[PDB]
Amino acid sequence: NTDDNDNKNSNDDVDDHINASFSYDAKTGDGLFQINAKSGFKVAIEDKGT
Amino acid sequence: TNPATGNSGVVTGSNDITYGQINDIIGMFAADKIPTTTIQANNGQINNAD
Repeated sequence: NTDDNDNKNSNDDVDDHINASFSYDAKTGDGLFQINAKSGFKVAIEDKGT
Repeated sequence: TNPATGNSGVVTGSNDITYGQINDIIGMFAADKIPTTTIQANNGQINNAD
């Protein structure tokens, strides 16, 4: 929890504003994330070299 | 919250305070939020729960 927006207010944060999750099982050996963003929000990703 | 340690209750230096934090203070008293007691930075810290 910190301001992604950088207001120094660690209360205005991605984790404040959106929702995420993960799951994995070994007896299947398989994983999954599920994500949604609060109150009509979208999420986005930007990769370099990964 | 010092986010590098997530320490809820780490002092914010005078020079660096953003105006966005103040907007919370503005809203906080605008919603009549007053510290029920005086609270002070114990060697620069108050407990995370505090």
